[PDB]
Amino acid sequence: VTRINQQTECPSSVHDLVSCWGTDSGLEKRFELNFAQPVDIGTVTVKQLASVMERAGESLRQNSAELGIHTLKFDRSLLVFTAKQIVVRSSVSVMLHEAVHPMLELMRSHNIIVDWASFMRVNYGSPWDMTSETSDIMAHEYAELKSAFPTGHPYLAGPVDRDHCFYFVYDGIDRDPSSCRRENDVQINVYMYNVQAEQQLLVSHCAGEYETLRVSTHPFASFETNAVSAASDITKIVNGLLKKFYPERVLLVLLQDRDAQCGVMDRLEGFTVVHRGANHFGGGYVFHQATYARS
Amino acid sequence: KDSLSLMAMWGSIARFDPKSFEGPEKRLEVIMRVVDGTHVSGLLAHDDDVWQKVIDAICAHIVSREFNEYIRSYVLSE
Amino acid sequence: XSLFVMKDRVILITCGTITLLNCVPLICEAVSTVCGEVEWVSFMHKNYSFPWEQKGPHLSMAEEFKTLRSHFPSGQPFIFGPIDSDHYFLYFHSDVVQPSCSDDAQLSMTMYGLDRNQTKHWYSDKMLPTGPETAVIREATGLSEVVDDSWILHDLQYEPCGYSINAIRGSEYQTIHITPEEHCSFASYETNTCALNYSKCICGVLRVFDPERFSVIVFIDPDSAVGKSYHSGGTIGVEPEYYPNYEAHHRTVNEYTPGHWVLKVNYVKRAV
Repeated sequence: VTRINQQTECPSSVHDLVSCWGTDSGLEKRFELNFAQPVDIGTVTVKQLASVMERAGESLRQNSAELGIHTLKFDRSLLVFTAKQIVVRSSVSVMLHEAVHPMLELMRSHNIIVDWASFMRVNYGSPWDMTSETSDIMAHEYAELKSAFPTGHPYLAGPVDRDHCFYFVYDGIDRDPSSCRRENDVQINVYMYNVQAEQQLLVSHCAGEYETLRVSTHPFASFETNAVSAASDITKIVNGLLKKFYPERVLLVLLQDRDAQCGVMDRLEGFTVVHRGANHFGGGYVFHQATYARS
Repeated sequence: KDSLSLMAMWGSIARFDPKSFEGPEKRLEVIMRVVDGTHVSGLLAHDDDVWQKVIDAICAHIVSREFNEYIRSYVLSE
Repeated sequence: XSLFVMKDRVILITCGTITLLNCVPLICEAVSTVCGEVEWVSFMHKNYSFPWEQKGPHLSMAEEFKTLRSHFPSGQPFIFGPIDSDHYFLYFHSDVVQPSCSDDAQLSMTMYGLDRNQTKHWYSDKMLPTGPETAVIREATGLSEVVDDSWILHDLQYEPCGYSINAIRGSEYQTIHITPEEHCSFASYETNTCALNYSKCICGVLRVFDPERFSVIVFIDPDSAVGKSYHSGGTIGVEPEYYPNYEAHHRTVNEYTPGHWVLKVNYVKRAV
């Protein structure tokens, strides 16, 4: 291959970089917003949330209203909204990055300040597969995310050529000692690849605390919870999930917030550790990750 | 190009001002096993002729040499 | 750059646009002649400040990955830290058939925005190998402290600017490379010294350069002195308490291969 020097301008924006200088092999995307102040459960309507997701090609199909929780079920995505956060998990065919800016604008119209946000995707393949569109999508996701959060940053936890998580994190949390913004969140994610023999479910026993389960296509199950009770016995709930689903590979992510509620379990039943790691963010919180494979 | 290297480039552009040499380095390390028949001196059995040919493969050259009972040290320049 | 040949390994460090990977076939050959067997290969680099100027497979992490995969198909790549900021790219390959004892140590530092009063001494209108002229530079800048009299050393002052030094003591080595240009100021440091705590070693380097920001990566083997300390809750010298003038911006911990860990931390000067 020949190569010469092309004296070209620098892109003035991330968008120019993607278009001028630049089949999805993921399995799920996740988009989360947190607020500087708790938001009234009913100020952001279901109509307004559904219109945001129309920008990502999703139509509302079902929605329930519980104590401190609003659940919106779409064709390929599940949206949860509490006083503390908005979280939407979707399949990979959903261009979930196209809902970032509209979602932020919706918050803006309601005087809601977003002080923390994340975009996450779990990949089975590598972004360096030139026969797949995985890299062009990630580039677009980065365009909207970095455009919306110039102070945010992307990270890649785990082997780039194996199971791993690519996530973008924006931290604008006010941590001045005079601030009442506390950080004692619980976030536990269990991804189970190739489960044995589709639905989107939410269960909740407390107010604002929930468990969500997604199952869809190769089959895979995706479990999440923010319940404080879950952070006292993770090793128990994962074992219950493995028996129920019996996957070949597992990916765990555990949040250790600034006010710690936490290293990944060193051993899982009938599973060998493929990779272990942790991302310690400057804000004091940590995201622990481990991948496993059946022995 | 790939999305990850695209992100890396945007981070380098934002910190770039035309007013440039690459400081960050590349590091290659190779450790070998020792079989019964391995030379008792290991890789130190080679003379400087062997390592000079290695540096030529990357279009560089040795400038000064210091040896030791444990290590051979070479300074290089483009 | 630097080349370190030991009884059992090679360590090749290069800067600029040197296509480092072209020497792999000759290194594999150097191991075959002496009747050795490759069992561990790592390729690593801090994110390039100007990736668009790199050549060969180094113009993209995908191409570095493609190239290394052609020779070591089982190897695995990693990326530690923010991808659009200070991070490290790592490709690791190993064929360890005989469970061995790993007690090595590796400490690397990448420093940007160097002290301006120090850059004055890294300039010179003439080339100077290890002689009385570079001795003045070491005392004037503080390298005499980092590389004391117990070390064998050879260093080079470049023209118009630039400085490199190697140091060896027993089986330990120590190297520094400096790019004094203000608009792209950078300095590197690496050593394999065994130490329960790297705080004094790091600080000794920070006092020389006092950079606006720096990253430190630490490879911890399971059977090393630092490894025993780390794996028992002990402090190893990279914790934030040891750098009060700096703020930790992001830190990563990874067990890239069973029993072997790597720690990396980015520090930024608070600048009151």
